[PDB]
Amino acid sequence: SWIEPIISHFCQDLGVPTSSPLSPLIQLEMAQSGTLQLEQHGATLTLWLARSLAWHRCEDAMVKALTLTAAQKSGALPLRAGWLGESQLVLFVSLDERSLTLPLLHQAFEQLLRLQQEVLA
Amino acid sequence: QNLLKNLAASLGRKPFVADKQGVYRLTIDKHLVMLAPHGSELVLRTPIDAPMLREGNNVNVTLLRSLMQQALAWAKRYPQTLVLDDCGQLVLEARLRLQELDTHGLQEVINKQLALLEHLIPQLTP
Amino acid sequence: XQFRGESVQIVSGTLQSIADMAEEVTELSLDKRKLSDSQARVSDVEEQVNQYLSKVPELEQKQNVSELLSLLSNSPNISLSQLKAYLEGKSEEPSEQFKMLCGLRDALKGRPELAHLSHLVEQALVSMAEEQGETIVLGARITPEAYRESQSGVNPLQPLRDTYRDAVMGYQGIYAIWSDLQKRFPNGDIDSVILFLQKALSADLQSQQSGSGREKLGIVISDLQKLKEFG
Repeated sequence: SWIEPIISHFCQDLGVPTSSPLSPLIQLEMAQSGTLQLEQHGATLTLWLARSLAWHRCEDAMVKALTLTAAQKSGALPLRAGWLGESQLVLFVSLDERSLTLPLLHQAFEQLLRLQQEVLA
Repeated sequence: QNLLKNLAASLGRKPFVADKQGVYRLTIDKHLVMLAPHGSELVLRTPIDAPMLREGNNVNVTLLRSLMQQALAWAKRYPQTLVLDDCGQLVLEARLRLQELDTHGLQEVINKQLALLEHLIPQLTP
Repeated sequence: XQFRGESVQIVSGTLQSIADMAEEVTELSLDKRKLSDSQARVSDVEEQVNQYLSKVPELEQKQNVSELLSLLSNSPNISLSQLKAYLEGKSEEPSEQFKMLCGLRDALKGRPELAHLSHLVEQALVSMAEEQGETIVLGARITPEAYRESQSGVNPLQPLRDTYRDAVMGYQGIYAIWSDLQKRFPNGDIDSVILFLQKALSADLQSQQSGSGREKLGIVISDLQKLKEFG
């Protein structure tokens, strides 16, 4: 993978060393925010950010996540929302490999966390 | 719009007409596909009627969870986003970057839009 | 690792995608599909409706503002189906429902805080023009003539309009139309209904350049001449 340097550098910017070569799927565990995966699939890099919610937090999160990802309410990136099983809110964004840059990857990550934060406020 | 001119011509049709805000509206096998340029994106939108979405004020969580689970399941292969609009009604959207979009690509995303609608609509109706 | 004070660290090994775990437990192309430019269709239907309804200044202003009323409050979450139901509540005639919609849209043009309602009304206009456009245009087309007839005798407006539209859209032959006339105008003046139809359909015929269209209207027109001899 030619995009390894960008992913490696991103991880190093978070203070996470990685050994080369990197897997096509990198998983970063965040103490509160959940599980971040950086997945290379086809000519795409998708960031998936999954977080398990307590039952009494799930309904409002679903509605807000759908509401706040509408194009009219969105920013520069195509952040999307989904769900896994009983209780995991999943927020995600796909990036075209051919125009990926480190600043783009950083803002994809930051804008996913920001969204999650507004969704759970 | 060059792309919509190209698509109309490729289908053998007269050019499509936009409203005053530049939004196009096509009904394709009974499904409305709105195409709305904003800055550097073109956004496709199809509002969905989903009577079972809420009984009175009560949102059907089981259904919402199921639809969001599907949204994740299609994410790798379809660019569409399931969202709620300003009326709190479901809408299937796709945000396309004009920097990268050609007529082929527009047609493909339209094909994908209709494909997902045909999958979803039966779940939200009789 | 850290981000904004939150600890972060890698987990390695054989992993499976969050998305693939979703897909685990959960293309016909455009040239083969029916397609319509709904912006053109809605504009065409409105043009046609307005042209006819201008011939019979019999407003819907009351319905409009009463409908306006039901939207500032009405629902927290307004759906198309709800809007359709309210239109149908005010009038059973599709052409009137469409006119009311046009009136609502114009009533919302000025009111940028209700742009969400404007958006819904545009959806409904589209749906009606696409799914009921012929029914709408025929209802408006016959409205002036149906109103003149109904204001001059015992044949009411809606049955006249429905009888004309049925004859154009789905004629079932001479014995069926006679039965329909008896069902719809049991205490009416059926000779007068027949003449109303002969006139409207013969007018229609004068503009039909089709071959097939001229022939279809011909059949109904020929049948009506015979039915007039039932009295």
